[PDB]
Amino acid sequence: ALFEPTLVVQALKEAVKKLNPQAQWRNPVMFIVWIGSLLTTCISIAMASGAMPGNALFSAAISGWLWITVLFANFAEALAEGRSKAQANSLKGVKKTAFARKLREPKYGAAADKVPADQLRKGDIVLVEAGDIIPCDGEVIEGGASVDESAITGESAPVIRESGGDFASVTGGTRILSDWLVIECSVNPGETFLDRMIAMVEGAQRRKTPNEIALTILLIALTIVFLLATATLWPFSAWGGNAVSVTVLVALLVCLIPTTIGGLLSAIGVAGMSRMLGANVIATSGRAVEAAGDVDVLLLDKTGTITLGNRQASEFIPAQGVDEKTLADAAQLASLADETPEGRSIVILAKQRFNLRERDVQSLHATFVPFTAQSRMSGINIDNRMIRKGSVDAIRRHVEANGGHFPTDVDQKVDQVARQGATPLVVVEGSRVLGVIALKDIVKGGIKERFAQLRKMGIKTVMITGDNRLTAAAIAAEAGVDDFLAEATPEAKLALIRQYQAEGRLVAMTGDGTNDAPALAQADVAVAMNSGTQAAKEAGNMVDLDSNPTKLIEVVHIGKQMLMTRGSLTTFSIANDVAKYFAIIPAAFAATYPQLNALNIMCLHSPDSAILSAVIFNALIIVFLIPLALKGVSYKPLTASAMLRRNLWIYGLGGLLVPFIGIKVIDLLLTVCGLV
Amino acid sequence: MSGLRPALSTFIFLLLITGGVYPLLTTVLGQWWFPWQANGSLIREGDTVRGSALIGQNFTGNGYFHGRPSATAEMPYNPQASGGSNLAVSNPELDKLIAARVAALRAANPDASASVPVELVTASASGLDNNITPQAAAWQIPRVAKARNLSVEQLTQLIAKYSQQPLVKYIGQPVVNIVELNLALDKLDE
Amino acid sequence: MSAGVITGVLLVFLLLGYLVYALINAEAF
Amino acid sequence: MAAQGFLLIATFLLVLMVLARPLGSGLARLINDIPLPGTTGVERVLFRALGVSDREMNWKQYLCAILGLNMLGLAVLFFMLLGQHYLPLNPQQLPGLSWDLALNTAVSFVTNTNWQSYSGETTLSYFSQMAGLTVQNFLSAASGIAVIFALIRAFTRQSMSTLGNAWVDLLRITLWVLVPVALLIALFFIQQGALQNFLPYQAVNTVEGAQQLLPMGPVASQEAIKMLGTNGGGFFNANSSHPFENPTALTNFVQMLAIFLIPTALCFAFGEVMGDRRQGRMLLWAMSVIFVICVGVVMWAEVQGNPHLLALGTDSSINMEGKESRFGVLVSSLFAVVTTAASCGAVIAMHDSFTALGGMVPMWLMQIGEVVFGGVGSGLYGMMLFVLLAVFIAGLMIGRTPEYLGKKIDVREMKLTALAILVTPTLVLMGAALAMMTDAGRSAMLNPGPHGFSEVLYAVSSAANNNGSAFAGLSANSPFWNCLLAFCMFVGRFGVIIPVMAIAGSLVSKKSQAASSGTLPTHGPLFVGLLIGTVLLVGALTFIPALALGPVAEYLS
Ligand SMILES: CCCCCCCCCCCCCCCCCC(=O)OC[C@H](COP(=O)([O-])OCC(O)COP(=O)([O-])OC[C@@H](COC(=O)CCCCCCCCCCCCCCCCC)OC(=O)CCCCCCCCCCCCCCCCC)OC(=O)CCCCCCCCCCCCCCCCC
Ligand SMILES: CCCCCCCCCCCCCCCCCC(=O)OC[C@H](COP(=O)([O-])OCC(O)COP(=O)([O-])OC[C@@H](COC(=O)CCCCCCCCCCCCCCCCC)OC(=O)CCCCCCCCCCCCCCCCC)OC(=O)CCCCCCCCCCCCCCCCC
Ligand code: VO4
Ligand SMILES: [K+]
Ligand SMILES: [K+]
Ligand SMILES: [K+]
Ligand SMILES: [K+]
Ligand SMILES: [K+]
Ligand SMILES: [K+]
Ligand SMILES: [K+]
Ligand SMILES: [K+]
Ligand SMILES: [K+]
Repeated sequence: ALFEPTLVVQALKEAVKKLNPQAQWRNPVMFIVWIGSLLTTCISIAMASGAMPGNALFSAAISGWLWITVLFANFAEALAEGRSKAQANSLKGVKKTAFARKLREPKYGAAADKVPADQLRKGDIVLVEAGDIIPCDGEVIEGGASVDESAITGESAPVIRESGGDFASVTGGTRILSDWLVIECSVNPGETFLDRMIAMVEGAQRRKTPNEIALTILLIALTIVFLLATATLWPFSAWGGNAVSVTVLVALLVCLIPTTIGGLLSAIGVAGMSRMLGANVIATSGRAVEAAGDVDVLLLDKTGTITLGNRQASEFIPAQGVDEKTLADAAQLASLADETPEGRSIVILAKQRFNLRERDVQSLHATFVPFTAQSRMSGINIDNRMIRKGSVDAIRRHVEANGGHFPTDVDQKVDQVARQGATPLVVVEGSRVLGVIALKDIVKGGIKERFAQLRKMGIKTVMITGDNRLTAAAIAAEAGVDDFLAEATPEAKLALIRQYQAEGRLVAMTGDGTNDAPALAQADVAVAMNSGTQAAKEAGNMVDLDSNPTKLIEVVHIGKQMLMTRGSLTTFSIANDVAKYFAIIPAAFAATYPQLNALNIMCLHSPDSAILSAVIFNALIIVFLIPLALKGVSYKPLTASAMLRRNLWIYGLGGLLVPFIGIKVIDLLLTVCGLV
Repeated sequence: MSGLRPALSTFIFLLLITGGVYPLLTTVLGQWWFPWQANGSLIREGDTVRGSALIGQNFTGNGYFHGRPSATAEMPYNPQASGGSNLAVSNPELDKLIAARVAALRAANPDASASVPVELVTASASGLDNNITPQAAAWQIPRVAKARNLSVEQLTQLIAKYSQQPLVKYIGQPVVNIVELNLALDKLDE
Repeated sequence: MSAGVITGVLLVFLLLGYLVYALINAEAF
Repeated sequence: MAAQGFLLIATFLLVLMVLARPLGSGLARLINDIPLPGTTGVERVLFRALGVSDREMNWKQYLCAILGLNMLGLAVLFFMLLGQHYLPLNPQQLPGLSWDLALNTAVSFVTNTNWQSYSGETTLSYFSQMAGLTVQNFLSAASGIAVIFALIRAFTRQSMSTLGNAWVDLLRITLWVLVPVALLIALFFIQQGALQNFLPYQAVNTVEGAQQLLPMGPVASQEAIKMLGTNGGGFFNANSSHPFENPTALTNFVQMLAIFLIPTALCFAFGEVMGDRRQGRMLLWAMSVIFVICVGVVMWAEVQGNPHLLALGTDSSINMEGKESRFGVLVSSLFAVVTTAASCGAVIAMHDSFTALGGMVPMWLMQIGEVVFGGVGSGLYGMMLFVLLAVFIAGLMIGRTPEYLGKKIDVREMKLTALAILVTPTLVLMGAALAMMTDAGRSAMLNPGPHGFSEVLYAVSSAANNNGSAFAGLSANSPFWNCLLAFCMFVGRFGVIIPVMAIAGSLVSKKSQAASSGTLPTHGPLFVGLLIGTVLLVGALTFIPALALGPVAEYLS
């Protein structure tokens, strides 16, 4: 939902006010900042009243900027949680106050209840019409309709739900476009998919990840040494004749402790979970996402699918005398039964070229043939036409089986498509071929370049296909995978997982979830494809909504991006304190030891201006690093040492250098404004 | 009471070894191999000691080579109280003491150079310093020569006789043993 | 030594104790 | 001057490396549990006689063994110091020590700190100096090397639950490393002018007719293990400026080599036991770079010494105040940095008479954790804690869960690493704060201005970091000072030893994965610079305000 839009920024500035200590003591660094802010505000009120002599305006400005720092730290977490919950609120925008219709008999034509009751128990029978909303998750008893799964996929695409097979599984939040279905209720409200996604977006940082725990341990230790130095600085400076003012002490304490990473840690975690959920990968917690960054080998899965999912439809090619609209309609109608990402991408190309959208099921009287691994086909028999879609050799065997011969007009087209390298698919309708379609690569750099980058980063890639060795070698050569496994059994898969886990590696595997359940249980990071959500998310093995075998690449990249964002902002927060010392120490000891003005390498105006500039920079660096925490770090896939060198050059030297420039320009603004 | 017996056993064994075998063997080997070095480097004639060869004494006479200042307790060159004056650079007491030592050295050496050596005006780390550099010892040649009625070449060759140097010039400094030089000056009066 | 000094000392002691307790129990924080 | 200093540093590092390579191999053999050649059989019958036998025990029993031996030694030394006038070898008829002085001396000699608040030559008898202090000089060094042996064994072993026999480790270390090397060093010192007699104090007829009472006693036996174990507990009030302890530049060079012998050999042994010598070379390169930079800075600050000497009528401006004339200002600066970074209390120059800039870097090397060639393992595990912090930061910076030598690091190990990092600056800061809020702590002061606060900070850093080097102008013989310093040494030893052994017990039970292309290389110039940067940066962000109020203020003035 863009970056910082005013329709939600103000709505979460209403929610920044978590300033009560009951919601602040869970974060120790900002509870320290909150305690220091309260102390400085109380002593500034005392100074203004006349309890002790002092400026009573510089201290008030210091307290106000400390409160502004706490507000900015809460604002980062508020933006992260709002961006996490925005898509769930949009899902609940059509779910709340919706027309839910419930029947009285399981058959069609029965009396219907016009009451939107959300207390539907097991065995409850509901019916929906065209342009309606499903009440909850369930199984379709009978019927056939075009359902748009946009509410849970994030992109609009029609699917077919019908009785029989694996197509009798419809969820709640998605709308129904074309026809009527009757649905038996399968789960109680409370464990449904929409409630589980709501609990995902509101159950942020309930179970803290071990990386966040250890980083919190580091931040607590840094806060402890900084608090010890700042607190013991008062008896050290009392020997010089006059003591350091405690407002200066609290300001130096807040400027020293890592408030940047200390305020942006929860923002990093929630934004990383939002990036996970925006890629249509659903995990119970961030522990598996972080463990995906620790893996040394990736085990892919392309049984039941064509290619690795990186190739998707881009263009439609008529053969001869065939309308492109008719060819796209036939391909879309054949790819309704194809749940594989290529079969979905045919529908995306058809709707982006002609906007077919809604179809009709009962008037067609069509029987759907689901996609199978052994046939590599996805067809549909509408009345009598044998509409089928599959690979070129599969269609060649199909026309060798039937009486119609394969025409020789499309040999030039299939050779041309192979010449640009896209894999070709052929649609056949009874005995004729109306066109050959191309599946262009989606990755801009190339899937071979992506796998080479992952090999450079130290993660091996293993592609399991369950096919012949002639096809497997070609698929591995076109994809760029390091090694391939063919004719795979679950026992051999488990043996491969164990022998890769034995030699000091962590194995991440995608799979079906039901057909690959022991392998996914043995693997440390598990992703399920084409799996039932209610019977999958309770067991684990993180749900992939697109069923794309290459989603593990994005999961690994997002987890590593989270880890690198945390490390880079920790390095920035630690490195800022050198310039914080160079700004505050001559300002703090300007009267106790007046010879200490030689350490003022920056030509700052007054000690009050220097301390105020340091506090203003500490407040403003959090806002200046909100976009970096929300979007992650723009990391380049290289080796480990080269990545460490590049990140050190960007962030450690940056946090060494730019606080000097920031404090100097803030003091320049203060001098030209005349505040000091 | 479980591991108490091996703990007490190894503690008693290590205590008796490291406190009554290693020092006993070290003492026996030292007294066997290096007498006059394990016994204090004492200078003996007539069965009467006149000082160790390493310690150094407070020389205030006109005919003797003055050592570094000491600033020990209850006595200038007190071997019972080691440790020099722990006066920092910023301490004005150190500046007062150094100014007094410079004035006293310029009064004692009127025919020498006006720039006194640093070792003769700054107190050592321990007050029991028997060593000065050959430059600082050669700075005070004319006063000792006038007091002892000897010659500059004779004092220079005596200093070069009683000057010891390290194996390489950077692990230390060339030094002059003050005590045996002053007993040599006493022996040269006959 | 003084009332303000001893209140500052006890406040620093409570802050250090809270941070030490947060470091020991870091999963709950 | 600069060329002579560079030659001195280069030859010191060269002789140190070529001396500590075979001792590194021998210490690696001691870690790997293979007995030394020619020692087995005798070692077997000695272990059977002592009843230690074969007790392969875990980290809890190892830590209980170390703490039990340390408390037994503390009780024995405390009662010996209280009852030293009821014991033989007391020719001066010295009385028994007071309760505070005896407690402070016992804690400082058991916790490998070796703080001499008294004057030993007029405080201690020969039997006390030989049987409590030398025995604790052996025992604290053996305990530190045994703890770092346990840490190296924990990093090496795969999925075990035990850590080796602590008594076997202590007996092997003391019998085959600490005794014969110090015997050779002591006999070299007796070949030079050091003392190994037991005679009463010699009355001296001074040439002018004055009287001198030379303290003559078993000096070289205590001096050798003082230098070898990085103890720093001198026989006399002068720690190593006294000519009966350091009579020759050759003696001082052997002293410096003995000070750095055990840390360099322990790093070499670590690199040999884990099978990758580049891992030990990483630590050696980091310590060597920081050490060379600190020696050069202190050498320059001491060459450009007192600026008032030129105005007061001196030909040279070198800070020869509080420095022995047998040694150069360069040699005094080098020895200052060597013992001050190596957790050794020995001084050949008075550190209180140093320049402000030349005394800032010593107390900074103290306050960073005494990790630059520090201690007999006592700073090696501190460097290991800094390596754990550095691999945590670098693993997060590259995007992987952190691991050192293939062993993953988790919440418990990071908690204990953070606590072990936290223990000693906490002790420094609250000890100095308690010292500077009390007239009993501010009445021990000798130099006015910020140098007095520098003295207080140096003394509390000596107690907490187990160094024992003293800004000797402080009169730390008060009961309050003795109790505060004893508390600081006790916590700074046994609140760092305990979490290191807890990390060892948490790391024995982990598999070490094989290194891959994505595995972070923990050697090379990048990781050496990263370790140097994180040690320097942690020390700076902890201790810039104290140095600014002390030595920086004294420098500027
Ligand atoms: C004045 C220059 C300032 C810097 C001095 C640099 C000194 C060494 C330079 C070498 C670095 C470049 C080599 C690239 C190869 C890459 C492989 C690698 O990492 O190995 C490196 C290099 C080579 O080891 P290797 O042969 O690959 O090891 C395989 C062995 O099987 C395993 O056995 P091992 O590792 O235990 O022992 C190896 C040994 C086999 O054992 C023996 O045969 C016994 C000999 C003992 C070891 C040798 C003595 C080392 C003394 C070093 C210090 C002396 C001078 C220091 C100057 C201080 C003043 C600035 O083989 C050798 O003889 C080593 C050859 C190289 C040492 C040269 C001798 C000293 C001359 C100094 C000038 C050289 C300048 C070259 C370029 C400068 C680059 C910055 O290792 C070393 O550095 C020496 C090993 C022992 C010391 C451990 C490290 C301590 C740190 C060194 C001191 C640094 C001073 C502080 C820096 C100042 C900046 C502020
Ligand atoms: C603030 C952050 C901003 C900057 C950070 C990033 C800086 C990186 C500089 C990048 C520029 C060049 C890029 C191209 C690299 C190609 C060179 C190469 O082959 O790789 C070498 C190296 C990669 O190391 P590696 O891959 O881990 O090595 C594993 C090897 O398998 C095993 O390697 P090996 O052991 O076989 O070594 C062979 C060879 C490898 O190199 C070569 O092939 C030689 C030809 C290329 C020369 C480059 C390296 C040679 C020595 C470095 C000189 C350091 C001076 C500084 C200049 C920086 C630019 C080089 O090296 C030697 O010849 C020497 C052998 C002895 C090994 C140890 C020597 C220690 C070096 C002296 C101390 C290090 C710096 C101390 C200052 C501390 C900073 C506070 O890349 C570098 O150039 C790194 C230089 C390190 C200098 C600065 C490091 C600062 C790190 C951050 C400090 C702040 C901490 C933050 C904490 C905050 C949170 C608490
Ligand atoms: O693609 V599979 O890992 O189910 O053989
Ligand atoms: K820390
Ligand atoms: K900061
Ligand atoms: K020590
Ligand atoms: K000492
Ligand atoms: K520290
Ligand atoms: K430390
Ligand atoms: K320490
Ligand atoms: K220690
Ligand atoms: K710290």
